[PDB]
Amino acid sequence: QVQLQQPGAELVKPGASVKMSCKASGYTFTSYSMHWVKQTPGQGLEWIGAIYPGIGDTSYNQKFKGKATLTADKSSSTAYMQLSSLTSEDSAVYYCTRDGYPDYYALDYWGQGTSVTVS
Amino acid sequence: TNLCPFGEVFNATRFASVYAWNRKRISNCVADYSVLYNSASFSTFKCYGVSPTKLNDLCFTNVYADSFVIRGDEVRQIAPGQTGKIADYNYKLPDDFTGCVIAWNSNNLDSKVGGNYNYLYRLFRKSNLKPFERDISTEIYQAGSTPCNGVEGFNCYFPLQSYGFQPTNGVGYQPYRVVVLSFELLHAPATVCG
Amino acid sequence: EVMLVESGGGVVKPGGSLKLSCAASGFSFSTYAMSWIRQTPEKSLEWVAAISSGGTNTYYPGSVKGRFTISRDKAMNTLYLQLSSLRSEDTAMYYCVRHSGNYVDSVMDYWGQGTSVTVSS
Amino acid sequence: QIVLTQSPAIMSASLGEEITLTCSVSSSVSDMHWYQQKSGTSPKVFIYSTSNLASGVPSRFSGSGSGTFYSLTISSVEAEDAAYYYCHQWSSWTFGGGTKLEIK
Amino acid sequence: DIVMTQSQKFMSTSVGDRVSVTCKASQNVGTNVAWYQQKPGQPPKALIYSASYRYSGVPDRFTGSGSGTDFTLTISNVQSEDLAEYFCQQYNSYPWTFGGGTKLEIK
Ligand SMILES: *[C@@H]1O[C@H](CO)[C@@H](O)[C@H](O)[C@H]1NC(C)=O
Repeated sequence: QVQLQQPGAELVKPGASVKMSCKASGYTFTSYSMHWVKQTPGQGLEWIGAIYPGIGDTSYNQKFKGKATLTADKSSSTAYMQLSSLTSEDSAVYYCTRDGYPDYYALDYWGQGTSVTVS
Repeated sequence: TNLCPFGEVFNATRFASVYAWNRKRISNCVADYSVLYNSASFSTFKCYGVSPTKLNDLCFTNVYADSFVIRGDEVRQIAPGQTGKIADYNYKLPDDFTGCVIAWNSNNLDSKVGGNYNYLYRLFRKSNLKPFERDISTEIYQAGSTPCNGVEGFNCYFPLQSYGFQPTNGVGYQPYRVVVLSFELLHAPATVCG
Repeated sequence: EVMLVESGGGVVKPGGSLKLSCAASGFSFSTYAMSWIRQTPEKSLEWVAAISSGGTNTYYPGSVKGRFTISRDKAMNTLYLQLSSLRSEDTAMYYCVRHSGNYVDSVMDYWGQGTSVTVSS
Repeated sequence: QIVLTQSPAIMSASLGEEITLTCSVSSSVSDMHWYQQKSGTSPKVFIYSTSNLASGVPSRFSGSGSGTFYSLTISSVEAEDAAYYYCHQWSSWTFGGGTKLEIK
Repeated sequence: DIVMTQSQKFMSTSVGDRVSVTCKASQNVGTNVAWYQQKPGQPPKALIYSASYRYSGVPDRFTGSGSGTDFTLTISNVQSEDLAEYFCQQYNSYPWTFGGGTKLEIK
């Protein structure tokens, strides 16, 4: 039983910055890298980036370089993403996913997704 | 009497990294195990199937000394059964051991003011080791779905990380030199008797 | 039962000396590793010196290495800490601590009463 | 080197309720010991090897953890459990912060 | 970067038939492809990895095929659960780029 849980929806005013939390249970948190994806009826799905909680190595997409930052911690047991330079365009539903490389290759377990609407 | 070499595996000039431990095969001796047990220098002398006082009267046909260097707090993982980052990936002892694990503090010889960056240890591996199977493989470990292709950018970490051995680390991060003796019984005449 | 009391802490001058003694009684003294621990007025505990069971090992931190010397006397059953070159940062209480094992490895079973060191004037 | 951090520096629990103390390590350590010190008294050991209640402490405390995270949890905080609780291990040279607990 | 552009966007088949959705990769992404299913209001469920396998908890009609430059998800004998939005991502090199997606409605 593995579950990644997240809040439901966040209300934010434009220009500010918001943070999202994704906490998982049922596995060793520090060994499976956490990926972030962003969905919207416009561009389908996009890959925000990924964080390795054990070490701290981060990787970001070209499009979201500098516009979002990912962090995590061992004792926290939750990945965090803060959104730099919010605009009304970035209103979308953000999913938190797990890699799981050893036993299963791609993103196998997904969070419930938080819908952020900048207005 | 032709005593063993215990003056070139115990008080050497430099030991070996724990990921590539030094295995020295001792044979054709009249060994003196009671010099070790009554030296008051070692902080850990744990015999795991042999009576340490009855050591001096019993022949064996081969001894193996496995020398390396770890942290003080990681000496616990050199017992049969315990697991960690040393017993899992670097040096694994079987749970039928018949030997004696020896260790002492070595902060005077294995520490530099800026730090000794020469004592490595294997931080990443596919699966756990099996007894006495060293692994000198300095190739990249892949912890992600993307194939690695042999470049160490992201989720492609170098498997070996270096101990940072400063003279001010704690009595539990200072470098402890471990010498593990393991005895053998091959169906052949006995050499190491004492 | 087991009990440890210290003596020798008082008022000294900067760059001076002092000798804190710890008279243990209630157990065989030469089979337990022992230590001194100072607690500053900020209520922050700080390992400051440790000696093994026999006496062939002493471990000092980076702050005091070269100024504090720990010592053991099995016959008289005492434990000494000789201070030297006391800065003004050493104003603190000093506790005699008896580890449980025969090395600095194990927990700190019994803590002595303690003695105050004040380094000024 | 190792730094031991305890958060927060003060907690307040009402009687009979359950509290929890945390000790986070800069790097990996095997075990961790928990000592208790009341105001005007030399400290006392409570837990050794992260889970063993000392001989004298009430049987209501508990603790466990691993790696870089250890925890001491009091099930039924009473008036007597008002003191400083320091976490220390072999590999530090300095005790933890110490969460001064006072009953609410 | 790489982009997996699914050939078509809308399909429409009735329950009890077969439908195959393709997904073409621009570069040589090898056999490192994965498929996802998602219905509105839920996270994309994982269905297939390495372009031919099956995650734990999926029927046997979710057949995966293809390799190299083109891959296919074939749903034989469409049934009450095979009506959703299907995505195809590659992960042969960072960054991972999902596919456009396709939809299935009853004919
Ligand atoms: C190692 O050499 C030192 C040199 O003084 C000696 O005292 C010690 O006994 C030697 N140890 C062994 C095990 O030979």
